[PDB]
Amino acid sequence: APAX
Amino acid sequence: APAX
Amino acid sequence: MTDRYSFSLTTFSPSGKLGQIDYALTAVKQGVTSLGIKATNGVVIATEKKSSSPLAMSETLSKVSLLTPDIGAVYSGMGPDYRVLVDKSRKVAHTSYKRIYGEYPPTKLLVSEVAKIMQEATQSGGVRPFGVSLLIAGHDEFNGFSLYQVDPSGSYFPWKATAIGKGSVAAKTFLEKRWNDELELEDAIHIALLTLKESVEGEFNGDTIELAIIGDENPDLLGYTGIPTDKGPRFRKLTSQEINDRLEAL
Amino acid sequence: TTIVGVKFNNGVVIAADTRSTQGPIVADKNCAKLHRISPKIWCAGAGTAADTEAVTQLIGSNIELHSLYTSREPRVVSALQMLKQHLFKYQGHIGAYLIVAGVDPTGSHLFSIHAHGSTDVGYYLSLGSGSLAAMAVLESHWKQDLTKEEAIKLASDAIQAGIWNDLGSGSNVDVCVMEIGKDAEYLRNYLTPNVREEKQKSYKFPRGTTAVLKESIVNICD
Amino acid sequence: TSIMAVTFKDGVILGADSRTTTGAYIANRVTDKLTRVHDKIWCCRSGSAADTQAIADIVQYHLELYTSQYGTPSTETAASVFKELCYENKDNLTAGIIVAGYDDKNKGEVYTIPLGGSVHKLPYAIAGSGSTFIYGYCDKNFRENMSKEETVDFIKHSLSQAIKWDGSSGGVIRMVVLTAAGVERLIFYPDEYEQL
Amino acid sequence: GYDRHITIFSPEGRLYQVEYAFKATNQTNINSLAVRGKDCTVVISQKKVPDKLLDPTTVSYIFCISRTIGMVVNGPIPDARNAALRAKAEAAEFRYKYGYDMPCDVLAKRMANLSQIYTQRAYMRPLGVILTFVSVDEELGPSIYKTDPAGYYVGYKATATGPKQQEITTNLENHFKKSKIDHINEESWEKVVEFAITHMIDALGTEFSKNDLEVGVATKDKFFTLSAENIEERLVAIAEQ
Amino acid sequence: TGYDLSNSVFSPDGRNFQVEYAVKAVENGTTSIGIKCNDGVVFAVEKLITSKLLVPQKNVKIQVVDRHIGCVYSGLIPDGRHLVNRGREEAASFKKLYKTPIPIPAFADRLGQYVQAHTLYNSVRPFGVSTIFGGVDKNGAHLYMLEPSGSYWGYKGAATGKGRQSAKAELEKLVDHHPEGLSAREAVKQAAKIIYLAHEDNKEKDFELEISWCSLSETNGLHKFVKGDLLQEAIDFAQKEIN
Amino acid sequence: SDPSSINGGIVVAMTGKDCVAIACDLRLGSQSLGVSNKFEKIFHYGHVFLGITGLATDVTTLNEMFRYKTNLYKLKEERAIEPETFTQLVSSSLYERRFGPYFVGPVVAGINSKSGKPFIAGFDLIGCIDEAKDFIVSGTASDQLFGMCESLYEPNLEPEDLFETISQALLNAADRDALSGWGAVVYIIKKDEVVKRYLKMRQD
Amino acid sequence: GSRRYDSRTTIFSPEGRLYQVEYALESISHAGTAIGIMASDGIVLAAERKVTSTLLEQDTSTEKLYKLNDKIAVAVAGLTADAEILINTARIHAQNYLKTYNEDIPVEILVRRLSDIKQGYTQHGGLRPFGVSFIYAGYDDRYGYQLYTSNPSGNYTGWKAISVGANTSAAQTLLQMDYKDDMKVDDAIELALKTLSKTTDSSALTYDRLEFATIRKGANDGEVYQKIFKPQEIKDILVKTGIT
Amino acid sequence: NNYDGDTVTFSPTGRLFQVEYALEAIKQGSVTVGLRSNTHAVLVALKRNADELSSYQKKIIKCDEHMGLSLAGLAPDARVLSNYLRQQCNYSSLVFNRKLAVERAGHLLCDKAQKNTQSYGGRPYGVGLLIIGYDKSGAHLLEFQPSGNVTELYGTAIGARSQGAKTYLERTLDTFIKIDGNPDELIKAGVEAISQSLRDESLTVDNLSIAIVGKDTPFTIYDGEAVAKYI
Amino acid sequence: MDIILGIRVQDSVILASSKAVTRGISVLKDSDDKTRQLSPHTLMSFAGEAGDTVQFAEYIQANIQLYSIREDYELSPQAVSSFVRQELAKSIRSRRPYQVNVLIGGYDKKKNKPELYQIDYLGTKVELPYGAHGYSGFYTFSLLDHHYRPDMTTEEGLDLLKLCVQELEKRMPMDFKGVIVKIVDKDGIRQVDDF
Ligand SMILES: [Cl-]
Ligand SMILES: [Cl-]
Ligand SMILES: [Mg+2]
Repeated sequence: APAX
Repeated sequence: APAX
Repeated sequence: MTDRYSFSLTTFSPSGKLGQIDYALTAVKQGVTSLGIKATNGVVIATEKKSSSPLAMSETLSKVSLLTPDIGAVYSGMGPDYRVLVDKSRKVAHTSYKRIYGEYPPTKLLVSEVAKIMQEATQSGGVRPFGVSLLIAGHDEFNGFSLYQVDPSGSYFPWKATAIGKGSVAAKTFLEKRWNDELELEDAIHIALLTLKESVEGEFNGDTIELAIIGDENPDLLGYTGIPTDKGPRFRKLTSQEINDRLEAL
Repeated sequence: TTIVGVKFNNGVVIAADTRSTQGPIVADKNCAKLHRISPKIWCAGAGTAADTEAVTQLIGSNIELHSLYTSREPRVVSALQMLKQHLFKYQGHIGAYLIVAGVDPTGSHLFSIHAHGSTDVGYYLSLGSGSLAAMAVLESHWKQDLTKEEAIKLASDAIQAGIWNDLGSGSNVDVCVMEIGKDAEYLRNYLTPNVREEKQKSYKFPRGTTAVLKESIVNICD
Repeated sequence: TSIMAVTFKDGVILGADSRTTTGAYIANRVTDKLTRVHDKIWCCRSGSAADTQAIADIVQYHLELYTSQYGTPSTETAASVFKELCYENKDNLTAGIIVAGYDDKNKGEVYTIPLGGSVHKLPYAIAGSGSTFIYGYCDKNFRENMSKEETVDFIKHSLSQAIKWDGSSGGVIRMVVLTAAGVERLIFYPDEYEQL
Repeated sequence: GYDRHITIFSPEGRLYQVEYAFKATNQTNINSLAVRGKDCTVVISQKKVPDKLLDPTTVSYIFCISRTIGMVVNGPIPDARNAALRAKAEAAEFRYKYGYDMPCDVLAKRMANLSQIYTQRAYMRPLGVILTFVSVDEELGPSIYKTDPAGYYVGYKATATGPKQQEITTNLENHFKKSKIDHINEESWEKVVEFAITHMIDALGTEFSKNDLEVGVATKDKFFTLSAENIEERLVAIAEQ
Repeated sequence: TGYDLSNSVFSPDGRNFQVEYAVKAVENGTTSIGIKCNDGVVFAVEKLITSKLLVPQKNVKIQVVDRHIGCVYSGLIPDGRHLVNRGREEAASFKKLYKTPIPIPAFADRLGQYVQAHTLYNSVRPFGVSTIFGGVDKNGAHLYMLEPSGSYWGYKGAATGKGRQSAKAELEKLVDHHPEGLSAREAVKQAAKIIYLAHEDNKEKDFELEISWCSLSETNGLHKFVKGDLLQEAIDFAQKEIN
Repeated sequence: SDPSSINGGIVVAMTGKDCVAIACDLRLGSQSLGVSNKFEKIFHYGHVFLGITGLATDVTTLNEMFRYKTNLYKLKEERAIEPETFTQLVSSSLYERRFGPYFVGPVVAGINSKSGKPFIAGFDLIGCIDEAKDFIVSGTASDQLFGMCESLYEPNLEPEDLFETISQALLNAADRDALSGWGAVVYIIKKDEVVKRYLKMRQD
Repeated sequence: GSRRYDSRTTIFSPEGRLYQVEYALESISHAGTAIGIMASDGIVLAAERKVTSTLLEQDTSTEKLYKLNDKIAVAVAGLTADAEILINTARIHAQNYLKTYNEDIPVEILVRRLSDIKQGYTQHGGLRPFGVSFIYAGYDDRYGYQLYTSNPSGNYTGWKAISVGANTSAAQTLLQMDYKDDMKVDDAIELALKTLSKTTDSSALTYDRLEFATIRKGANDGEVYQKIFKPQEIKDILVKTGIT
Repeated sequence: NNYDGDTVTFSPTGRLFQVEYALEAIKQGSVTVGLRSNTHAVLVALKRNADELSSYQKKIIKCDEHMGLSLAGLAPDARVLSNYLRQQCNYSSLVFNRKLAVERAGHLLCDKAQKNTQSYGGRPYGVGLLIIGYDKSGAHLLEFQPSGNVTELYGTAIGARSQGAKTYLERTLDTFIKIDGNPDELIKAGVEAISQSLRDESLTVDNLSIAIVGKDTPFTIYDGEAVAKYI
Repeated sequence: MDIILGIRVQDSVILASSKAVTRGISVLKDSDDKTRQLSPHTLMSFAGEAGDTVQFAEYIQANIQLYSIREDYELSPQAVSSFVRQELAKSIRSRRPYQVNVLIGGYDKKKNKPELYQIDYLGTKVELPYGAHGYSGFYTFSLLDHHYRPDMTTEEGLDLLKLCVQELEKRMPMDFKGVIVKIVDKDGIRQVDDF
């Protein structure tokens, strides 16, 4: 899962 | 995590 | 202790009537008149703010309620029953629709959810039916403008125009004479104001009449700018002043 | 991510870069890290992308219902309390790091929320991988009594420090301005200082280049 | 953190540094670690920022509800509610809390609640990572029934030293004064306390 | 007629248990009244201690719900205290959940919803009480909101409740007719209390000693009740008038 | 009608007839009283001697709650025990969470709310007792009486049971004749007299007297039973007065 | 032991002038062993297209799930679900399984039938929406697809040009991944005709 | 306790009937008549609306005919609200079957589960039965075209032609008279409308007091299409058979 | 009459008729007697049979080494209540290493019975019990009625025609109360007490039931040839 | 367990399944039938974790037989395979998942086609001309890629299967004690007795  |  | 009433309080009599639904409709009969009219570019819903004491501040009691930014409701019957239905209706628009699809429900489907809640009070154990009939006016992209009536049984019907409560029989007749499929929204407001005077006894002004519309998007009512695809709520409550402006040209 | 919040005279401004990463790869060059909780309460989110979006919508939903129930405009401290208590319940596993800001009947507010559920109050804040680059700028240029335009410049300057100096941040600057007595103005792609240069060549292929085995019309109808 | 609470002639004073840490990075240099759970019952928070906030919020809620039904709670009662939370959730909590309040019967009182959730009523209490460095100093300099100005100085000098040696303490020194006269917030900046 | 024992509809669409719960409202034979000042909201209620053996200080129908909200009940005391404990719990929870003090009108709505449930769900009886909530709301200013066993609630310019309520109501209507405003145009709560006692005296046609009354005042950031002495001070000033 | 066959039903006057019928069971029971005094409270009760065979002193009816509260009741004895058991749980949980022993007003509402709860549903029956209780807390002495409806107030003196009227009249005299206050040891004697006087209305069977008290000075704020020389002395003072 | 790369496979989507394209490979393997050459990863619900990469059991399960949900949607709403709406439904459904997720990389493509706008989106396994003008990529050769797309792509391609571009992005990415390939399908989607082409590619 | 107010909805009469089922059926007998007729090449559903007002929005309306899946529809006689509860259940049940077996649910299987739900309300739980009778019209590749009915008892049976609601006695006699096995759909359309025309309690049958649906193989080759008639389409079919 | 449908209903004079009807089953029960000195406590029970081919229903149940009871009325209800007592005595031993006070046994039974007199759906117990025991404060006799009322006595009796024995014991009090250190004399007095309640019948060898507990005697029950000594 | 194969030819599905049951260093049995008849025209072979295999197979068999009785009808192979897949797909996220892999061979009588489904313990379903579970596939898939033709007869299918078993007996480390072969066609399910 991608992060910011 | 933020500690004091 | 706890609820040991797990059996139905609404049952069929030998003639086939469901007594409590009939009696709930009788409570709606007693209720103050409310109505809705569907124009080509909008819907109007209106009712009388019949105050309990003149010491009461009747702006604090809203009979016409926003459910979603494009859907509004009014009722006839028992006020407290209506209040909790609005609470439940607002929430179910989120939990069973907006939190799933990222957009507000279309009118018929929100109506469908309210109807479900009212049907359950007709069959579940240990409860009585709701003592109200609702009129729900709304707009959605793929259905346009629509007006629905919901009864204590959980039944709902789409209307061009109708009225409920006290002087509904008379008011429904009035609306048959005046309604056509070419009404512009302003004409529908005007007809609604005429229809409502028949059934109001005392004062007839913008402080005793509650009236809302589902019409054009209101960017000025949005609260923010910068997302050009968000254009604002189609639901708008007419102010005390706005109503009185339309009563001089009555 | 780089995100910031800066208070000023008559309100508060938040800003964010627009890069999403999956490891060293840039997953999204222009995602929106600024979220609307209510019309005049906005949220900037760093951390697990889905978590910041989901937690922001959930509390936004409940705030709307609460606003309707109370016949009042929502307050930032309600969003703050609801967010923090939710995040605390999940013991850090919901990886949302938020700067919450807005205006309400009480005034203008600026807060941060860490994923384990602790909140902070300040006139200037920054979160995300680029938070040190941004905070270096904020600590250098922030002053008491900023005008709206000074606050916007300071905020986007802080985001720029992140964009240039942090590999976790890039592309554009989004801004949202929440001033007292006015509508929130959401400035999507306020700055776009990373426009791809013109490519040297067009890679459009001669038609028929690709070898095909079969065709067929798909039935989308009823 | 560095925190402490000191009873004196007219009541009690709470004191704390203002540093929040996220590793060796200072996440907040102006933190408020002194927190109100009732008009004249306050606490100093150390350990996890999230844990201690969550705890203080619950305690404030309990005491608000206590107040509605039975009137003003005693400082002992407030400390008991903190204990119940800290003790029963000792596996999941990192919270070192000092509770301090002012009754009109009991004057100033200080209860310290270390990690395990035990309760200890004391004339004064120190806690937080920075407190280790001032056990010597504080034990040598504390007396009972100090004046307000003496107590402010004791706290200022003590926390000054804790901040000097502890890297996990710093920023401003905050204090909260609790007497019959009401509630007073004090703040002291580095340029003052550093060169003491 | 078992439609008379539980909260189901009668053939004429009525709820007899709700109607009879209203009749229990007057069981105590007390009248209450509430008015708004500029800065305050005042509620007064008759205090009747029949038995000489009672501790008169423990005899009260006014409740401090939160720091800012007060509530007076018309109805039997067990139901009154049941309602007060719930209101206190609801107001404290609201503050914890949402980070600000529960507004008077929202608490009124919440208690009204609870009452509505008792009118619809069979296993719960309605409470035989009418609840008048008062505060100086930070958004709305001086506020009076009242709840009944039907689950109805509304805001008031002023209000009264009890057996001789109609006398007091028309007395107040006649004043506002004349005054032309929403409230008691008075600076200090002391004089608004005096107005309240004065118009209660005229409408009821009776005199009061300090132990015949019970007064609650709501100002910005606190609601409080008066001692026998603060009321005596107030009765004295009305006499010298 | 039929309004009186089901608890929690309002009659057309607005009454809960089942609570009113529970009051009849209270009125049917033996006399019990409480007298508030300078720094404490005193409780007394008449125990009817059904037979020679009842072991004297050994069917105790006054009950302690926590360490500082006394409770006495008239009506259905088991209903009173049930109420005191709940009171003991309420006091334990208060002390557990808040450290301090439960204040008497706080304790009064715990019982009040619990009794009132038994008038909300048709699946429970109201309590068949009126309960007199009280003690000493940080704010002084408090005496309370609590009825089947859940209604309770603070009292200077209180009585219930068959001799309630006789006893009430007797209490009213003391309140008038001792307006500056009554001492703990005075109240103990008065309590004995009043139970003997109120025994007039129950006089087929002769009775056994039982007294208890909390006094800041005489018992250190703790609830203790009155026995031995102090009990006999107060019996004698009562015997004097009915002759 | 990494569920997202046991079976292998890829999905790519692109926008063009009044059209969208979505393509996938056909491989289904168990680590090194290729098992099936016919395992398509693109499905449709009315005019909305969904491609799913990742663990094949979840790919199948999610297709069955979204068919279910869109069928009920249609019955109640009396219209076909639109891509913007379906995208939201996908997001909700994945995030509902936040702490026990489906190990998938879904991709949505289609044209809104009211507004005529071409629409594509991609998601992570827990529901995060990635909306894009240009292209979305997914699967075990996603790095390669990102490289191919970022260099080959240009805006406003005609359907027959877009076809070549998306096909070349897929093919050449697949050929640098051991777990992708073994055939490929390309859907060209215009406002109301949809062509499906099977590509000839190396079978190793 | 609460036993005092329990109607005992799930007991037998001394004759061995279920009071509430009987009384529910009595309720249904005053509902708008609905007719199902099954042909060799399709099925007709026709139903009369409960007496209209001129102001009712008739085109965006549905009171009688509901879509269950793509191959199955129902006609309702009774409480609409009760029917919707059951309809959503049936719709979900259809989807569970499809999800499980990757095949559309056989008509009887759907009908049985709905009827089993109704049955339950007559034997346990102390709740009132659903005041609804359904006519199910659907197709599957085992039995082809099928008509069923279910009523509050949860009993179901299959039909070539059937009516529910008001005047089923007169309607059933008329269907029995004119129905014949080799019938086409277009003949069944006519029979349905002519039967309502004669049994109606209204003065004359108009488009605005009707709902109408067909289930034909009349799409393209070996597959099935549901057509829920628009008002204008009913107005035409009413002329086409000379009732107006 | 209209108020005897269940235990949760008071009559207009404040009575509980279901509790009173429960009390009535005790009155139909065979007589049983309790009495005690300072060193021992004795139960005597007249056992009843169905006919001449049947056994004589047991009326005495051991609860612990130092406690036990006799029953009059519904026997299964005595089984439930005696079993509860066994548990409570047991719990006191395992947890506190403490023999349960007979007084606490009394209070525990009262509270158990009471719950069934205030809640809908339940019913009062239909049995009366006489509990004897020897504990840290000496010999005890208790009388339990299913109204929840428990009473400590020197002696008593319950069941049909128990008024004969209860009168006898009332006169005899000063004698039997001081039969210390003599088991057989206390029993004799008990057997005589019960005889004042007999009509058209007298005590046979498989009809009489006696139990004793005291200073150095565990609660034990005597039946059959073991009671012939006393006829 | 270990070896299960399946080949679908023109008019039938053939399943071959090893006979050995081994625990530790002992072959406990050499005549084990690793199969259950689900319906008269549907057969399922299985391999995996000890105990789980038979428990799962019999449980599916019980469910399919119940359906048959209830509807007086035989579920199609596609329908049975989808039911089985769903059961395994549920199982994989249970507290303790079924560690069982299956081949489902059936003759669809409505279509008059044989069908072979390969489903692993995760609920991964695929329809194939030929299938295998475990290490068997590492030899047979390539062999079958070479020798298999879509229109083969049942006899050609069995010869093709002999090739597979021969290769496995040459190159597999373990003695799997031969295979039991079963044919599913329009006339139902039968067992070849000399292989
Ligand atoms: Cl903090
Ligand atoms: Cl509510
Ligand atoms: Mg290869």
